[PDB]
Parts: sequence; structure tokens; C-alpha cells
Amino acid sequence: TDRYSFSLTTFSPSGKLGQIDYALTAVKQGVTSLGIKATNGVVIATEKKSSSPLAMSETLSKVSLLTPDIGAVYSGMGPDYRVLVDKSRKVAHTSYKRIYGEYPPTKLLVSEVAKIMQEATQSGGVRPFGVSLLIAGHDEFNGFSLYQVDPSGSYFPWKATAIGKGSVAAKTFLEKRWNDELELEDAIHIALLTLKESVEGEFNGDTIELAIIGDENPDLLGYTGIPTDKGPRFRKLTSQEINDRLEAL
Amino acid sequence: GSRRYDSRTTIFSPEGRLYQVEYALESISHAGTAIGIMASDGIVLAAERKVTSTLLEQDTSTEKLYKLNDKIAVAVAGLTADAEILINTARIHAQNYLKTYNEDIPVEILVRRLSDIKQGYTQHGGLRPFGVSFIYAGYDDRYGYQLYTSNPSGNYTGWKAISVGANTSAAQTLLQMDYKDDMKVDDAIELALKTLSKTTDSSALTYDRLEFATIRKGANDGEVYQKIFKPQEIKDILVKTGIT
Amino acid sequence: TTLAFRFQGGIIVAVDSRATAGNWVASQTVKKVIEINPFLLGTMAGGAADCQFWETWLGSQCRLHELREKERISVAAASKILSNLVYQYKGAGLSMGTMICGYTRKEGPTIYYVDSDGTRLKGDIFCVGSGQTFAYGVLDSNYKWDLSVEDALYLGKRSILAAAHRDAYSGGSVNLYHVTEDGWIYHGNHDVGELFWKVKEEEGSFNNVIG
Amino acid sequence: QFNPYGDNGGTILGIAGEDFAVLAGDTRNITDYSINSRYEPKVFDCGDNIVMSANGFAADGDALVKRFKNSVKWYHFDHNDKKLSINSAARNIQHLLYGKRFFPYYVHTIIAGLDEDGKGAVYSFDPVGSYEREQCRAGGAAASLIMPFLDNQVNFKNQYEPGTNGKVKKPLKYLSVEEVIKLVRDSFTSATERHIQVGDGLEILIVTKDGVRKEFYELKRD
Amino acid sequence: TQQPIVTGTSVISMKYDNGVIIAADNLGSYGSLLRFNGVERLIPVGDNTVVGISGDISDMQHIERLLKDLVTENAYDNPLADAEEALEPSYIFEYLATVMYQRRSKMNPLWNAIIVAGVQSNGDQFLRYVNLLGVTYSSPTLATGFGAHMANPLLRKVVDRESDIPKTTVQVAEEAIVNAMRVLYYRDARSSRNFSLAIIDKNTGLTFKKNLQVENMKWDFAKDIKGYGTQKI
Amino acid sequence: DRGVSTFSPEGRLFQVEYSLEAIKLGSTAIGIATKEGVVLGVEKRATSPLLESDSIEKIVEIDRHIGCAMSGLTADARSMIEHARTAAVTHNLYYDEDINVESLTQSVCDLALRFGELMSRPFGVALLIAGHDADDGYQLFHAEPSGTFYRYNAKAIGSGSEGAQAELLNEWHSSLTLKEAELLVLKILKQVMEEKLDENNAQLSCITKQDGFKIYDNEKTAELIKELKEKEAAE
Amino acid sequence: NNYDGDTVTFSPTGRLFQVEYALEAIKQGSVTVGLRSNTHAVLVALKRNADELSSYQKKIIKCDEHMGLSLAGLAPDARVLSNYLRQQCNYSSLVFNRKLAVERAGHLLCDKAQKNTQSYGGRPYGVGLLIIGYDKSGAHLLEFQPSGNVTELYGTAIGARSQGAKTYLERTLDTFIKIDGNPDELIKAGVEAISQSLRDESLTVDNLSIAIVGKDTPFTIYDGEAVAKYI
Amino acid sequence: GYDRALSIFSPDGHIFQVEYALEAVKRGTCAVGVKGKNCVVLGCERRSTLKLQDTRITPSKVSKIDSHVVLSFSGLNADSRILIEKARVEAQSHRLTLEDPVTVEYLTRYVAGVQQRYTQSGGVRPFGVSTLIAGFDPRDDEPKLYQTEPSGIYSSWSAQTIGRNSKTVREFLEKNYDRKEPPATVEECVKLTVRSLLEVVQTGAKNIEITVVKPDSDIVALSSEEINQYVTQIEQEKQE
Ligand SMILES: [Mg+2]
Ligand SMILES: [Mg+2]
Repeated sequence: TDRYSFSLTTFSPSGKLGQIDYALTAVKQGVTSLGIKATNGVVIATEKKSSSPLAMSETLSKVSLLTPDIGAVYSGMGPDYRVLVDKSRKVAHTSYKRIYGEYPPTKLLVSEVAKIMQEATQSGGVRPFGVSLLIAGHDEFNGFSLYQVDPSGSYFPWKATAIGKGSVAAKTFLEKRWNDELELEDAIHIALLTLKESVEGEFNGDTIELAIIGDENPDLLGYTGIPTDKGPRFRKLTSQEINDRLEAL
Repeated sequence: GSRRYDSRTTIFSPEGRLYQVEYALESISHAGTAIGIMASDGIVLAAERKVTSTLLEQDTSTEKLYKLNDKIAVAVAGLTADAEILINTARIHAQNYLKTYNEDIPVEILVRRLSDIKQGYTQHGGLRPFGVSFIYAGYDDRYGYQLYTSNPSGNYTGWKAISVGANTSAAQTLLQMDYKDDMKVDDAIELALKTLSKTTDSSALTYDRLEFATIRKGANDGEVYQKIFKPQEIKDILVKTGIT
Repeated sequence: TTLAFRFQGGIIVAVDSRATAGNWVASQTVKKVIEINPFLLGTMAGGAADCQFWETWLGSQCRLHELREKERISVAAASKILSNLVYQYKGAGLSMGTMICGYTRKEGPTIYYVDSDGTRLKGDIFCVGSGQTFAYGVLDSNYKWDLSVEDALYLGKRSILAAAHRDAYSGGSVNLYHVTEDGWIYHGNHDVGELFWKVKEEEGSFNNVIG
Repeated sequence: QFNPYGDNGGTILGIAGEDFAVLAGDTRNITDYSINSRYEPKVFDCGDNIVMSANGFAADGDALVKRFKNSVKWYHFDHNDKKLSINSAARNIQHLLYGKRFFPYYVHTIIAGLDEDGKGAVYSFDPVGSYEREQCRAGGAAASLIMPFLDNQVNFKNQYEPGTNGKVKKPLKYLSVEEVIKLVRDSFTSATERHIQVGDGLEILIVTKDGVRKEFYELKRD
Repeated sequence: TQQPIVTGTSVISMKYDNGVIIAADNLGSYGSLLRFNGVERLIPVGDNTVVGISGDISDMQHIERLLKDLVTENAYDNPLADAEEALEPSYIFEYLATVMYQRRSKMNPLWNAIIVAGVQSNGDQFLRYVNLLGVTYSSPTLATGFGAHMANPLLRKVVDRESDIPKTTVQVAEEAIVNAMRVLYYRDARSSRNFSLAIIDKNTGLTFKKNLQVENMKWDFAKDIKGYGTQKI
Repeated sequence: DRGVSTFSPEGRLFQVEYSLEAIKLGSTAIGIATKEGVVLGVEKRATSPLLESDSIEKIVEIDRHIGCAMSGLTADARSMIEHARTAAVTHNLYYDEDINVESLTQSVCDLALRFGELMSRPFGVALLIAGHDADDGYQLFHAEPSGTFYRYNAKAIGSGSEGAQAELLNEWHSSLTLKEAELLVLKILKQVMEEKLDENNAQLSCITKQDGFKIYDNEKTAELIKELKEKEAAE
Repeated sequence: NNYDGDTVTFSPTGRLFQVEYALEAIKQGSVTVGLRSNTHAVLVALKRNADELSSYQKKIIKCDEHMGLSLAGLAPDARVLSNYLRQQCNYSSLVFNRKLAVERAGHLLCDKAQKNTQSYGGRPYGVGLLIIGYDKSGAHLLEFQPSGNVTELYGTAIGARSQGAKTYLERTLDTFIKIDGNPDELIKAGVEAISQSLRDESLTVDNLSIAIVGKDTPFTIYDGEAVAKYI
Repeated sequence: GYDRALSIFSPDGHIFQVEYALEAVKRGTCAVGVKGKNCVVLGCERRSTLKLQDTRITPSKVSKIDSHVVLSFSGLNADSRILIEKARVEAQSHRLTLEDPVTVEYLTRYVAGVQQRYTQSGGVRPFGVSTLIAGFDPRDDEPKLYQTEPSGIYSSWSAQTIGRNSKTVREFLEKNYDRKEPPATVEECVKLTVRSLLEVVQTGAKNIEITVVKPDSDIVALSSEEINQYVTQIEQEKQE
């Protein structure tokens, strides 16, 4: 029986929560990921840093669909991210869709993920999650949005941001280039430029993972005949689609 | 077995203090300052966000000021994630009370409940306390306008003017100097911003580093209105009170 | 048939002695006053086991109360311990109709009717059982607050006799108690067979019956 | 639908003398119109000079006796081998019975022995544990045939002194154990004649200060 | 609460001078359908006990597994498992009786009537009955179901009381048992011709006979029976 | 740290040994068993003169035939007394008789080793349990937080105990009257108490077969103190 | 040392110190002897008083008509274990109409003690027991340690100075095993064996505790004047 | 569930978590109780590091447990709320089942029992609170005053004080309280109580609270003015 019913994260004399600080350090080591909000979309992007070349890195998905209009990326511990994605997909249903018959708005799904992360910071016998998330989404009444969630459970909305390794440089790069009139293609172009700085090796469609929240894709719905159902706004760009935009770089 | 790794979060020191409560209070002293001031015709809540960025989406951002119901709001100093756990609980208690009695929850009954929840984490369960101090601003028809604070011990007290977070010693001295009982909400607004202006660790006080709210019976006839100020409205009241 | 009433000298408790299963008279020597403690009496009607079991249990709770509080339990408190208990069991099929009788300094002589459907009634005169209506007639028409102890005892005896005569399921013998502030006093067992003839002669009542 | 109860017939009888007590029972066990056994003992020595019979549904009767025996064992373990007195045994059995108040032992229990002054004692229980000390008690099938007889012949009910025509009761003399046993045998002989479930054998357990003795008599087997 | 589905009819038994005999037919009925024709309802436990079971067959198969598991368990950490600490008939019975009463008390009976027949360590005959209600009893002869109504009267003419037991040889007892089985075959509509018989003797141990048949049957007189009153042809 | 149920290298339970230390700091309690009764006396030890000393309750009725005196962390005794009272009353409910003094004592002692990681620590109080039953007459037991109980002809517990026990060793004999036992308890309490013994800072009680357990009035004890003073002044 | 904080920790040489410390509590206990013939089994126990005003602490506990034991060490632990034995003897009688074999009782005690040696939060039992009984295979004597080791013996002793008694019984083995049909002689050999472990004090009438069980002898305990005969 | 034995014995027989609970009591604002002949007064110190405090709404230091009994305390304020809630629930439960309100002693015994339980239950720490509980038993005119502490011991007092500097004010009460003649009026009792706090308080300003409890559920808190007249008259007799 789990006999660790006491907190493993506690306050030190200086007021610090050590385990949260250390989770944040694990995030700091993580591969860079970023997101940029345009007027008509959001882009999230990261590097697919393949662990061996015998690994098939398209089978490792760092950018994840949470709902048809919400996607997530991370920096830090991959396995922690994968389980959070499973829980986030589920909670979108159990605490929202099965009640209201519609997917949650971005900010409330973020809220639910954040709560899960907060509880790993206070509940008995567990450590905090060693990841920061960037969550991009659209919903009818709030439009496009982009949030960061940290190991403490704190979340903040951004116009554009970066997390992980090269984030201090990437954020300065983004402050120069961001304005409130970017069109989604502009934000994609800026994302690719920003991401090049933190990437050492190969830089192409097979080593970059990029997704957008944009227009509804009726072609990805899987059925026709219900006028109000127009398709998911989340879309992962292909290897080829990324490379096309890398000549325009 | 597992005992070896237990910090024992709910023990007295030899001086009869609660270690984790004391250390949570130390954490809270580095949070952005929040101020509440109670006037005869309403209440002001003013709080400083922690060092921003130009890329932060301010108009969709909330980190200090939260609505508990239509008559009660809080200002937060400390761990934001911890605060949201408690805030959602308080929102539920308020609705439970409304459902049971068909009357809005009196401010103190809400405050006492949240404070009892905090107290429990200091006495049983072996969990760390919530790293949060609240200022509660609200109205009910028994006591009218009221200000309370609570902290990680679950202790709460009522105030005419109060601060929490960073530099409360300096802030409190300044409030005590200029506060007067017959003061009005528009006067209280100015006192709150002047006080933040002087105690801030920032170079200057600008709209993008503030959150601001008033609770006024400046809602037409015997009824109360909460106003969480938009970024542009914070910008205007900074100019109008001549801080920018 | 069981009865209890309050008067200037305390409380009279009087009961018959008969238990039946259908028409079969199982016993004529049943003890229908349960001696809860030296200051408290309860009467048996309904289920014999439910009354016995829970009223001697009541005696245990009364004893614990006075150990903890260093004071005699009130009749109010004692009766409520029983009624709260049976109320917990409501619907499960307990059968009980009882008078909890005592005489304390704070209350004076006190009687509570307690019942398995959770009723708890304070009053001056109660009568419970298949013969209760016969007992009430005699009680109601002769009762006064200012009866002497001797006349009160006789009245209680005479009322059970009335019931024993007319009610097929009442009889055997009459048990009498007098409850004072200093405890109850037993006033003996009176065979109804002998009592009936004796009362008929001395009183001239029951002219309908040939003796 | 499953019926958890049955009726195994049987008739039992306990009588308290001045310094002795007897508990008697027939040894026939039946269901419906069949005989299961002509000799299935139903009165038991439980230790500490206590005898017991739980008449009615034999499965419940056996379970209760077994439990009581066990309770005697644990009373010795828990209270320094103190002898379980008959009044204490009786209260204890009330609690065993009332513990199954809402799914009762379908039996009429009688125990016999001597009280703490050496006087004969009999206690009688209903199926859910109300009890009383008694001088005389028959239980089971032929109880209604036997009790009126004992009222008349043990307590001298309705007998008056010749010559007084009802003015002076026949005075209540004490019966010897030989006398009591005669009344027991005639009780069962009579019950055997008129009740189909009574017969085969009569086993009497006699309790005195010297311990527990047994006697057995044949009854008619038809 | 349930209801018996596949069922076995009578078990019959008696004591004789040196042991006990027990018998039961080999049928498992399904209501009035005589469904299963090679069912063994006498189950030996070791070399000193035979448990005979009537009533529900699914419950019989359960009890049979309980008994087998009892033997396994008794042997655990028991150097004297095949000597002084072998299972006695009386241990096996008390265990079954405990289980039966417990199951009835939970309103979920094992729908059976059971006779445990055997010989104890000291040579004493053991014969005792228990059923779905937890009712138990002993007699020099025991039978379940129809056997109680038809076998017992016949068996009691051989051993009518305790003192008859030492006068009853195994030959007289077996013949009495075999005749009773014929009578049940005549008169019980849920009986079969085929049965098993077991003798547990204090000298010769356990003899277990399978595939016995009812024989020497009288049917010839039937040829003369015509109509139901007045018919002559 | 180390478990609450740890043995020391000498084969003793640390926590039990340490509770024994807390008991040594307690006010003194004394009992003396005679063939006419058992006496129980205690030092009240009020911490200030404004404390109303008749609110100090260190002698306690368990049943009519059983009394109890305590020494140590006396707040710990309340659940022990509650248990003892429940056990005495429960036994009478089940058996229609008085429970034996030893059986009652054993039942209290069964509580004691029920601590672990059940209560979180041993009790920090010792009890003198005195009473009468028909089988073993007048009895006095000493119940410890180790779960052991010893029967005694006389016994002292608390801070004055080994001075008091030496005294009791010398003064006890099998013919003491009740009156003699009362004076003896008073005299030994007077000996080992810091303050001057009087009727407001010591308390007496007895249990007799006839009258059961009784705590003495202050007026009654005052008389016995006076009578003690005069017998001492008379040699 | 760093390995003796709880029962769930092996030392680097594979030892269990909390169990060894539990064993140490038995060693401080007052001596008790057990021995048997082929018809009887006997317990003798030297009881300990607290002082001259106090009773002598009882050492012998009856478990059933055919079984009982004596203790050395923590007495409340003996009460827990003997209570468990009573229940198991009882269960065997009620369910199987069968007297619990002494060997089976030993196995049950071993397993009950073992659980307190392998889990967090428990502590081992701090008591040793000598169990005698008479069952279907005759007279038996068992020694129980709270490590959970249970051993069948002709004779033994446990407690302070038990070594003297134990050596005596080792020499006498061929004599006492043959004391069949004479309860008093077996007890004498028992009182003699226990005498090899006394110093300073000797066997008095409130000091001495004897129990016996055998062929036609329910487990019975002798104390007080009933042991004067053997003093 | 979290089960850890936090209150345990030390080698010298001390339970340090209970002793440290008392240290929390020592730090709390001073509280005093004094019984007159027909009343009881409870006085409480208010630490004056807090102006801008709203005194209408700030939790008061004396709490009604029922209409005839009050409780004050020194120590952890948050802890005291837990005991006050439990005591109020128990007071109503006693009325419901016994059909009589609690005696002051019964209520004290209950609160003290809760405090003790928290010194030997796994996973909890002791209350950092001592209490003064005062009032009148139903239909009784004899005044009652009891004290409890973190260990769960309780006792009755003619007058008593707890919290910081209570050594000093107990000093004062022991020299100024005569048992043979208790403060025979409300006035005398309230004056003796304000005097005792003036040994320790500072300004007799809104530093001192006073609550009077009389028989028959007659309970009232004095205001700043009425206390001020006591403060005033006390120092004017001083210069002499
Ligand atoms: Mg109740
Ligand atoms: Mg016939």
C-alpha cells in the first residue's frame, strides 16, 4: 500500500518549493518549443530531436491534438508530457463534453491541466511534473489563444513565447518580430526563423514538428451532411508543407 | 519504510510556531503587493503583477484579482495555482449557501470557511500548506462593506485598509498615515495607487503591471456592482490620479 | 394491561400478569414492570423481549450517565435515550409501548409514554394494552391529584381488575408499585381470582357476576 | 422460495424443586409425518451444573446450545474459572437470542440448575430472548396438553380442602424428586397418547448440589 | 435462494455389527426427464468414510470438491496424515454440517440432503444426516427423500433399536439394503435400476461396489390386470 | 527517527520506558488493602492558590465496588476510566452480576500496548485500581502503561513513591483496620508531599463491601488529619 | 546499529536486529521449564514478584482441555498469542469436532509471529512460550521463539539462567522420558531441573507454578498450597 | 491515511509537541477571568500593532458557546475556531438528547477531551490553545470559571489568566483576590479585571475588552467608553 501519504514538495526556510524549482530546471534543459499567436490563427512548434537515427521519430509526437480546436507542445520530460496529454484529452470529455455537449474553451482545458499539475505539487507521495506546456486553441467566444503551463500549475496567456533550452534568446527574437497584425503565414514564418536559432543539426520537415490552430478543415471531418459541423481547427503540418516554407525563408 | 522521507509538515517548533506556515509566509512576502481599502461608499482592490513581459497577453490575464460571486472578490498574494484551488472551493461554498438558504452568503461566513480549510492543512494530513494570503472585498446587508485577510495559518482578521505580499510594513505605514474613516471610494482609489507607487520594487508604476477592482453601490439603487478594470481603464486612472 | 398515573404522593404503576400466544395462555406470572434501577420503572407492552432487552439496556445507560455526571439522570433524559434508540430501528419491526416512570428533585413525579414508532409523550395518566379501555374508565372517573397513597394504590389495582375481568387477554395477577422521590416501593402481587371475589363482596360491584 | 426454518417436533419440560431441578425431553425427532430418529438427545449438560434444551427447529436449537456451551468456556477463560451462575447464564442466553432479533433462533429455550442459595431454578425463553425464572414450564409440541395438568398437580390450582367448600385452598407442599419424576413421566405418557409428534423415549436430566444425573424411559413408538 | 435443477434421489443406509452400509442410484434427473445415467453419488473420503448425497447435483459436485480439498489440506505439515491424524467420519460430518448451516443462514443453501457413513478410529460405527437447513440427526438407519418413507420402514425391521446392531451381520444388512433399492425402483418415479453400494467395515475396510442392478423383479402378475373396474378383455 | 514500537538493545520498548518517566513526575497516590476495605489517597498538588482544589479529580468511581486513583499525565486517564466504566456496566448487562476487580483491571490493561503507526503513543499515567468481589475479597492492583498489572497489599505511585513504598513495606500487616489504613495513607502522603498536608490538598477514599466506593468529604478527612497529628505528638 | 530501527531491515550480514532484541526480552524473563514422558507433559515456572507487597506474576496459561503454555518475556504478548491459540483450538473443536494437534498449534504460532517480522510498523512479539499438550499422538512439548521458530522437544527451559535446567534435562533425558503413569515423579524431575537455575532465592509456595496434561488428565495449573508437596 | 505519531514521549518523559503547544499559548494575547459573587468577567488583551483594523467584523476574542456559556482563549486563533465549533455543536446536541443545556463543567470536560485526543492520535498535532470557559449552570446562580490547556487537563478557578505576561497578572490576582470576599458586584469585578490587565496592557485604550456574564443567559460586552471610565477612575486613585 502506498504509505507515502505526506507531501514530497514542501516550503524551505527561504519560502522556496524546492521540487518545483527543480522541475523547472528539468524544463530548462529540455528542447526548445514555442508558440505564436496571429490574428487568424496560432502556431506551435518544436524540434524533433531524434534519440538515434534508427528511431522512427514520426512515431514520437511532441505536438498533440487535445480537442479538435486545441493542441499542445512541451519542453522537459517527454514521458510526463505523454501522460498529461492522455489525462487532458480525457478531462476535456469527463468534466466538460459529457456535461455541455461541446468541447471546452481553451482557457478552461488549460485550467484543468493546470489543476492536475498543481496537485502533483501538494498531494501525498508524488513529485511535480517535469514539463512546461504551451497550449494553443480556438473557441467561439474567446477566439484564438495561447497559454503556458508550468510545473507549479501556474498558467499565463501569451501573444508569443518560448520555453526550454533557448527560450531567453527566442523570446527576445519574438519581441522584435511580433505585432497585432500578423496573419497565420507570417507567424509560421517567424516560428521557423526563431526555431532555426536553437537548432544545431539538420533543419527540415523531418526534424521540425509544427502545428497550427486556424480555419476549420471540413476535409478532415470524416463525414458530410451536418451544416454546423465544419471540421477541426487543429492541423499538424506535413514534412513537405514545412519544407515548402523553408525555401521562402 | 516511508517515515524516513516524511518532513512532518504539521509540527510545532520549540517556540510554539508552525514551521511550514512561517516558511509559506516567507514565500508570500516575495509576491506582488496587493492592497484593499474600505470606504463608506465602496471598496478598492489594487495589486501589482509580478515582473511582466511585453509579450504577455494582459487583457486576457488574471493573476491577482478574482470574483467569488457578484458581491465578493479576492486579491491574491502567493502561489497562483494554490490560490485557484481555494478560489474554486469558495465559489462552490457560496453557491451551496445560496441554494440552501436562498440568500447570498454573508462575507464573513465565506471567509471563515476558506480559513478553516487552510487551518486543516496545518493540523492534520501531513501535506504542505497553501502558499497564499487573500484579501477579501465584499458586501452583504448585515455589515455592509467589509475587508478581510487570511493567510496560510487559516487566521483571518477584518480591516479598513490592508496590504499583503511584498513590502507590507512600508505599505501599512503609508495607509495608516493617510487613511481616514469618512474617506470615499475615489479617495481610496488614489491612496491605493499612491501607496503601490511608493512601495513597488519596479522603476515606475504603469498600467501593464497592475490589476484593479472596485466594489461600489454605484450600481443603481440599493445594489452592488463589481468592476474588474480593463487595461485601458487602469491606464486612465493612473493619468487621472497623476501617477503617469 | 398496564397503567401509570401521577398524583400528590408520586406515581402508581399497576400491571396484569398474563401472556398469551393466540388463545393459549402461555403464562400468568409474567413480570410486566421492569425495574430499570431503584428510582426508575418501565412497563411491558408490545414485544416482551423488546421491552425487557432495551429497558435493562436503558438501566445501563442511566448508570453510565450518573457515573460520568455525578448526578441522577432525569426522567426526561432517561426516556429520551430509549425513544431515540427505538427510533433508530424504526421500520425494522420492534414492538413496544411503555411508560417510563420516575420522581426527581428537578421534575417531580414524571411519566413518559414511549413507543416503537418513536412517540414520546409526557402525561399524567397512561394506559396501554388490550385491556387499556377498561382501565381508563375506572381511572378517569375516580382520579384526583389529591388521592392518598393508599387510595391511589387501590385505584390502580381496581383499574387492572376491571380490565382483567372483561379483557380475555388480561389477568393472572396484579403487580403494584409506588414511585417516590427516594425510589420505588413494591406493593405486592395480587391474584386476580381471589381479588375479584374480595372486591365484589367488599365493594358490592360486579352484581352481574354470581358469587 | 427457500424457507430457512423447519419444525422437528419435540416436547420438553423443566420443573424446579426445593433443592433440585429437572429438565426432561422426549427423544423423538420428526419432520412432517416421518420419524427422523427415535433417539436424538435434546437436553444437554452445559457444564457448571447447568442443563439446557432449545426446542423447535433443531438446527437453530443445536446452534444455540453450542454457542452457549462455548460462552461457558470463555467465561472460565476470561474470569478466572469463576462458576457461571444460573441467573448469569440466563442473562447471557438473552443476549445470544436477541442478537438474532431480526432473524431469530426458531426455538423455545429452557435451562435448569440451582441458584446461588442452592435452590432449584428453571428459566424459560421465547425465540428472541425475553426470559423469566419459573417453577414449572413445558415447551414444544405438547406444551398445551402438559401445563394445565402441572398447574393442577404441582400448584394445586382449583383444589380446595374438603369440607370448606372452596374457602380454604389446598396448601402448597414441597415435592420430592421422586414425586416430580412421577409427574414428568405421567405428563409424557399422556402427551404421547394424544400428540403424534411425542413418543419413542423420555430422557430426564436431574440437577442437585452433587451434579447432573440422567434417567431414560421408553415411550410408545407409534 | 435457488431451486434444484439436476437432482439425485434417495440415499439409504444402516448400521450393522461391524460397520455401516450406504447406497444410492446413479441417476441425475432434470425434472421428469431422466437426463444423466452414470452419476456417482457416493463419494469415499479416505478409507473410512463414504458421503452419500441427494438433491442438487451442481451443489453435490461443489461439496465433492470441498471434500477433496479437505484431504489435500489435512495432509499439509502432517506426518501422521495416513495414521493417527487421518480424517475421521466425525470430522468430515461436522465440517459439512457447519457449511450447510452457514449457507442456510445466509439464505443461499446447498440444496442437498447428505448422509455421512463411516467407521471411527476406535472401531465405532458413524452414521449421521445433514440437509440444506443444517438439520442433523442420527439413527441406526438413515435415508433421504423417498427412501425416508419406503426404505426406513424396511430397514427398521432389521435394526429397530440400538441393541439390534450387534445382532445384524453384513450379509443380512446388505440384503436388506439391496431389497430397499428394488422397492424404491418399483415406486419412485425418479429412481434408476443402476446403483452404487459401499460397505465400511472395521475389519475389512471400505468395499465400494459400482454398477449394481436391481434384479429379481416381479412383473408377471401384470398380465392378468385388465381395465380399471369393469373391463374383462 | 525510529518506530514508536521499537525495542531497545535490552529488550524494552522505548516509548513504554519513557512514559514510566512521565509517571514519576506525577503527584503521589497511595492505596492500602485491608480485610475491612481498601483505602486510596492522593496528593492534589494545585499549581496556584486561585485554583479551586475540589475541582481536582484524581480519585474516580469505576463502579459501586471499584474505585481508581491516578498519577502522571492525568488527562490520559479519562479514556481509560471511560473504558473501565463501560466494561463494568457492559459485564453487568451481559451477566447480571458484578465484574471481578481483576477482570476489570485486565480489560483496562488490554488498552495499553495498543499504540503504533490505534493510538499514537502509550498512556502517560498509572492507575491504582481498588475494589471488592465475592471470590477474592478486597483487592488493589497497579496498572501500568506497559499493560502489566500487579496485585498489592499496599502501593504508592508518582513522584514520592519509593520513599512511600519503603514506608508501606514497614507499616503494612495483614491485620490493619480500615481506620489504621486511613491514618497510614495520610501519614505517608504528609511525609512525601512538598506542601503541608491538609484537607484541601490531599484526598482520601475507600471501598467497603457494604457501602461500596466513597470519596471522603473534606470535613471527614480534616478530622482524620487532626487525629493523626495527636497520635504522632503522643510518643 | 544503522540496521536496527525496524523489523523490515536486514543488516549487511543478514541479521534482523529488532527480532534479536525481542529475543533479548525473553532472556530477562523469569525461568520456566518444560519436559514430558510418553503419558504426561509438565510445565514448571518460577514466578517473579515486584516486591514483598506484590503478587507473583502468573506464567502459565490454559489454551484448551488438552493444551496450555508457559511464558517468559513480555506478558501482554503472551496474552495475545495464547488468546489466538484458544481461538484456534476452539475453531478446530467447533468446526471439525477435532482437538487441535499440538504440532499444528506450533505451525500456527510460527506463522502468526512471522508476519510481525517482515512488515513496516509492526514489532516482533517479545515473549517465548513452552507449549505442552496431549493429543492423538501422545504427549508433546514445544518451544516458541518470536523469530517464529517453533521446535518439538522432550524437554527445555527458557528465561534467565535457563541454561542450567537445560543441561540437567540433557543428562536426565533417558530417565525422565520413561516416567510413564507417574505424574508426581515427572513433576519432581521438573522441579529438580528448574532448581539448576536458581540463585539467591529458592522455590517457595507463592514462587512456584506447575502445570500438567496427559493421558487422562485435563490441562490443570497448580499454585499456592497445591505445590507445597513438591517444595 | 497520514498516520504519523507526532506526539510521542522523550527519554525524560516529556511530550514535546504538547509542551511546544503551550509555547504558542504563551505568545498569544493575554486573557483573564474573574468571578464575582453573582457574575464572571472575561477580559482580553488586544495587541495594538493593528490599526486600520475594522473592529465591527474582526473575530472577537470571547465567544458564546451557548446563551449561558462563553469561551475565550490564548494561542493560535485558527486552532481556537475548531474547538469553538465543536463545543457549539456539542452544546446543541446536549440540549437535543438530554433536554437541558450543558453545565459549564460538562462543556469544559468536552473541550478538554478534544484537546487530549489530539495529543495521542496519529497524524495530528496538539491544539496551540488554552481556554477560559465561564458561565452559569441552568437554573443556578453560582458563577463558574474553568481553564483548559493543550494537554487536555482542566480545572476550576476563582480567577485565572493565560497568554503572554500572565505570570504578572496572576501575580496581581493572587495578591488582590480574596476568596472569603469575591468582588460583590459587577462593578467591583469589572474593576478588578481591568486593573489586572493594566499591569500588562499599555494604553487602557481599545487594548482591553471586557465581557460580563450574569445568571440566566445575561451576557454583555462592555464598549470602549464604559471600559475607559474604568481605566480613568483606576489611575486617578493611583496618584496617591
Ligand atoms: Mg439513545
Ligand atoms: Mg405411527
